[PDB]
Amino acid sequence: QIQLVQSGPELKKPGETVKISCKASGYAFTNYGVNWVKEAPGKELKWMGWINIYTGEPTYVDDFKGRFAFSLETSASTAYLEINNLKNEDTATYFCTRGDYVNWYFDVWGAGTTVTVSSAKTTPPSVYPLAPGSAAQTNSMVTLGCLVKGYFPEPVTVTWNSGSLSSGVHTFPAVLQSDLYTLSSSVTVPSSPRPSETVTCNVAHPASSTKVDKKIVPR
Amino acid sequence: DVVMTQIPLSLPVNLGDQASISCRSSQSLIHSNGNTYLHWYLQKPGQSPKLLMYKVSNRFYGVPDRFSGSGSGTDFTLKISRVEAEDLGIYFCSQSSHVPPTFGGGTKLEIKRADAAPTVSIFPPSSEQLTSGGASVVCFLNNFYPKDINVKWKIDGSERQNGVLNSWTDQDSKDSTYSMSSTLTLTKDEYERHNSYTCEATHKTSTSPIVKSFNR
Ligand SMILES: C[C@]12CC[C@@H](O)C[C@H]1CC[C@@H]1[C@@H]2CC[C@]2(C)C(=O)CC[C@@H]12
Repeated sequence: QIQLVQSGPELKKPGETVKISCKASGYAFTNYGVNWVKEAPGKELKWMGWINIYTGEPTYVDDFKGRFAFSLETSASTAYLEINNLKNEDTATYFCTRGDYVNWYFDVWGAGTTVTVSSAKTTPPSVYPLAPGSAAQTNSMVTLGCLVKGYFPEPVTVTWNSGSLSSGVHTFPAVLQSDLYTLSSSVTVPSSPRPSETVTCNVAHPASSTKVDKKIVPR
Repeated sequence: DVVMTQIPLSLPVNLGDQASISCRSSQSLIHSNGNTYLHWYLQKPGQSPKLLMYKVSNRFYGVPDRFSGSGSGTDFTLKISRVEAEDLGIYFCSQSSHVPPTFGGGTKLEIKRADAAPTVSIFPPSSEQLTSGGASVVCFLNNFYPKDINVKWKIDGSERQNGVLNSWTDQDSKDSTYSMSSTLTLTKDEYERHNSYTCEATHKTSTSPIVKSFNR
């Protein structure tokens, strides 16, 4: 399985440093280039630079010169990218790709490494319930929700009735408001299931070791 | 940077049909010895890009026989012939004809479906977020297609702008719809210095906005 296999996710505060390994296996390592590509959140897939395994000298796009640096240990088939004085904009997934010398594409891609640069400290989420204040039947379906605000790191996990309810469940992407994250989930049940039957909102935050069950009570 | 551009951002496609994507270059792509290094990647969700077609018209090993390529110099187009369910993802196009290789924004294949309008639902703050101070009003503009919808937050007749942070869901694989939600995050004396709270959304389907409300 000719693959380039990369390190795991990195969570760094400002000013720190990270070193990403990219292990090449299955192919003649000297025979290609190793390129580093940055995929930033809803920004372009950006090319950082390149390493030529015959000479050993990198090449860098202006945009990542100075502070990003690429080292190599061609005996050990490992390529490297080092980031120093990690700024907050470096949160992105960095990928390494083997480029080819005759047809110049990039054909084997590593799975990407996620760095997350932030100043926050672990914080358990506050979980609040969303019941519809006698906001009557618009049409025989109540949608309740849960709102889990103020947490770091990602992830959280929302379930409703311990996974016994999943066809009406929408959980929305996290959006960090002031360092910490926010997220909400809605379930839509038939009006005879709730409020006769209970609907519970179960959120677990693995990083902090906190699981909160909230019951949605009529209002 | 040879600005690489692709339209459309999102291409609804009924599976079975045939999709065609296009890309364009802020320079020309014939290299200094008659070769054209325009290549296209497919990125399936939370996975890697992977070479599909190189040098404009050549298909990568294994890449399925309905994919095609064409274009000269500055307009290139990818064509898929009977798009099957796993041709779906973000299709990117790149150029390594000029230093440095650049990527275009990509165009996502999306399933097409008859339109619907958002089931909006509007939630006030809970006693328990209130006994400590914030108050996040939360509207859920759920189960609609097509993706563009816009929300406005009417506060006592007036409008509010700082406080909204919206968040969108990937096209639901069971009925191809989208869903979206905005929580207006006010403090407890911004919330208690007001009364009418209405959430409002104009989506392609109704000329009139599909407002909802509670009176503090
Ligand atoms: C286009 C460009 C772009 C960078 C430039 O310094 C060299 C040229 C030609 C060779 C290419 C290189 C990009 C990276 C490639 C594709 C490799 O990884 C090996 C051959 C390399």
